[PDB]
Amino acid sequence: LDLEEWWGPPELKQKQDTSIKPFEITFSETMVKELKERIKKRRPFAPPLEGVGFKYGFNSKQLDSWLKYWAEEYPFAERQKFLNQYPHFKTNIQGLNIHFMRITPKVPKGVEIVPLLLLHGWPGSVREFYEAIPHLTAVSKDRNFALEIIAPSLPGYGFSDAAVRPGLAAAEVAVIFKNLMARLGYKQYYVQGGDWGALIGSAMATFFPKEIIGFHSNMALTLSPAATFLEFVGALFPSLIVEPELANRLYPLSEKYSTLLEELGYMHIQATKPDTVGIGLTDSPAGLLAYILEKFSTWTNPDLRSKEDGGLSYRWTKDQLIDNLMLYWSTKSIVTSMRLYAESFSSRHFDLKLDEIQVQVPTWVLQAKHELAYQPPCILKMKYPKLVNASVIEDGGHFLAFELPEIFAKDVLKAIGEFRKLKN
Amino acid sequence: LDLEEWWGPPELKQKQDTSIKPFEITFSETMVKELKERIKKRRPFAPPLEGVGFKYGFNSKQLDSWLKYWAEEYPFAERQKFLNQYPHFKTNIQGLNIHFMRITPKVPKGVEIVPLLLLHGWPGSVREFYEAIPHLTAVSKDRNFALEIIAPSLPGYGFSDAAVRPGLAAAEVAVIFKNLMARLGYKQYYVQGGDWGALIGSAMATFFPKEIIGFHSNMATLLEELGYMHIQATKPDTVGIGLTDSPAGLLAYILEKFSTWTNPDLRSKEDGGLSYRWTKDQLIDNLMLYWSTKSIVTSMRLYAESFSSRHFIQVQVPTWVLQAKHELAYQPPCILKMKYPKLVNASVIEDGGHFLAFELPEIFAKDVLKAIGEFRKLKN
Repeated sequence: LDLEEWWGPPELKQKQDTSIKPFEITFSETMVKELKERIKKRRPFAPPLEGVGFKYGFNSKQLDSWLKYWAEEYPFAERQKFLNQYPHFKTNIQGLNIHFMRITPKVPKGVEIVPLLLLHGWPGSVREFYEAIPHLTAVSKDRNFALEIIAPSLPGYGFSDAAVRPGLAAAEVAVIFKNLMARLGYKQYYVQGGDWGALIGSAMATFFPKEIIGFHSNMALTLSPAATFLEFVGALFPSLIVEPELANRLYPLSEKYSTLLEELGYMHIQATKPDTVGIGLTDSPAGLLAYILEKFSTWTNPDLRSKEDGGLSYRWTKDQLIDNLMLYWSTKSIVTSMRLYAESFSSRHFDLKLDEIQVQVPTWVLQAKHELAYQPPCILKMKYPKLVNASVIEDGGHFLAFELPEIFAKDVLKAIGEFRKLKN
Repeated sequence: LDLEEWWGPPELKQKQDTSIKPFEITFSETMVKELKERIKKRRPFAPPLEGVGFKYGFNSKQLDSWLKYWAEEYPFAERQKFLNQYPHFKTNIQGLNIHFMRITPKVPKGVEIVPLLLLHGWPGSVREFYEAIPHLTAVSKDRNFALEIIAPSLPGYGFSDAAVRPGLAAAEVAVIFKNLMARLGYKQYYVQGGDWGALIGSAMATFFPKEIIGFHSNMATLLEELGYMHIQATKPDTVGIGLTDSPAGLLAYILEKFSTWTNPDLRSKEDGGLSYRWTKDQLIDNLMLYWSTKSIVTSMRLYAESFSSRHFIQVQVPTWVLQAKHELAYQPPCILKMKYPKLVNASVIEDGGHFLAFELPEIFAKDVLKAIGEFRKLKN
């Protein structure tokens, strides 16, 4: 466990600027101009197969309306203002300039301010959290406390620097973020994560139980031999590990793995050849858009694969979705963002056996209807012996905070309430 | 086993044109100019990780030189002429205008002209075969036969039309090429293929044993090399869009394969090493039959169709197998007799990788001629 490992250019080790610098997101006019003309001068795309929807991936017929909107209608100036409504900063951790949002509520006497580290995954970003933030940071009067939020871009994502050498997997990111909270002055704090953030947050709780006082997860999953074996034992007689009302989230197993085979293509290629697949996505707005938006389709509700349009209007406006795309396009981070897959699937990282070391920190789990996978509390208790509760929603998918901001924030606050309650 | 199954736009079924028309490959000046501008207006790509070579996929330091060569040094008009040095044709088979090359030797009396169907895979094309052709079609005083070659573009590849509806997997392409050979007037022929060519030929010999009189196949760290297959088999339309729009993307995606499948150890090299076997012109030629035809998506769809529930037996035809040492799935000679009961020989070349005919044209042609020679001696 190396806490001082250097990920930036090696010559800057003795020239580390350790200050917390204020930062403005900007959509520069040359960038915007170049983007517009790259969309305008696009190529004709192979027509899709008729009546297939999204079952072969992004429907090319839908590209005209999205690209036209992006070039002509998307309000670049207004959106820059939208993104800057919160405070941004940068500070160098281990050679990397890490970006984070920080939202601090104003509080009446008798209300405690409590730090929460909020972690995004792929292909999301800090944009994911904007609509959830007013709820997360609100003062209530049913509550003793209010949340101060720190929300960093993962290294190689959004506005954070990427590693210059191999080795930066999820476990190493756990370290960078622990160092970040130390930089900012925090000794104890809560962590919330989904997708990668669930993985990285889980590792932080594993490594630093003294610092993490509670972990909330909306992507709770164990892929260990013991977990999978227990998964198969429950196929024999289900009422042993899972409730029948929840049984259809897991069973039959043949459904789970068939849909998993169909959907893990991106993950397979990103874990092996991220620099290859990422090159076209770096250069083409149409490519980036198709690749990322397909996820916002399927991972929200699998049944949307049937529809001709996505349906990418099911939950979000065009602007909300292009906001997130803009954090990939304007920073050129698609390749660096994909490398986390390659690093995390390493032999080295898997030999760390994260799925077999228990988290001894109080834990809360949120389980939306249409998450890509599900595990009952019985198997979860193996990785999280101090599991306080598993909150089950009958709605929502993978991008929970982005999709159901109110429901998300309500549940996170409820968790922290219960965490503070038990500490007594 | 539907022999009439229609794959193109159904309105053509009644008005079906069955003629064989000469076809010329062209790089239109507007396509060339758009490609040049698209290359010159280039985005700065994320730098590669320190000292890793091609281990994370295509190394982005190499992008400048490739793309600059393509834009400034690759002689488009001259390469178009090279590509038209052999006769090309188009004919409608089952609703699809299928492209093929046809090379006929000039033969004296006493020499039989024997037809060979030569099938390329992905991400190759009929370009793979070009320098093997002079040796394959050579008229020998020592031989009682000379080969005539038919080399088609797989449907949705190169200059052959894509299917307009789900279902066109390899087995269906076996049907189309059976009908192609009949349209050309051949009642019996030999088949050669690697990659998709091997699976299609295999299927051909399995379904129509009476017309395939000989089958030469050249496709008889692993998990690290399967990501392309997984995504193309499931979401070909997603991954394909970037590649249709971006010359850098297409070049990166295709050339990575010419690197690894030629020799897996070249993944360590900073450059590929994409200089190991071919000139830049040779590889860009193959790229052009993807770029200029906008066929990357349609070519990937073949994967999605073959890995379906509906798609997923022995060859009773004389069989020959040629094995490269640098191929991905090396398999012992004993398990080959399981798949091919009528296996005549299995040649093993210590040198060479996946793209055999393209990598080693002479050694390729020689092995094919020998196989066909032995085939003709069995019957008696």
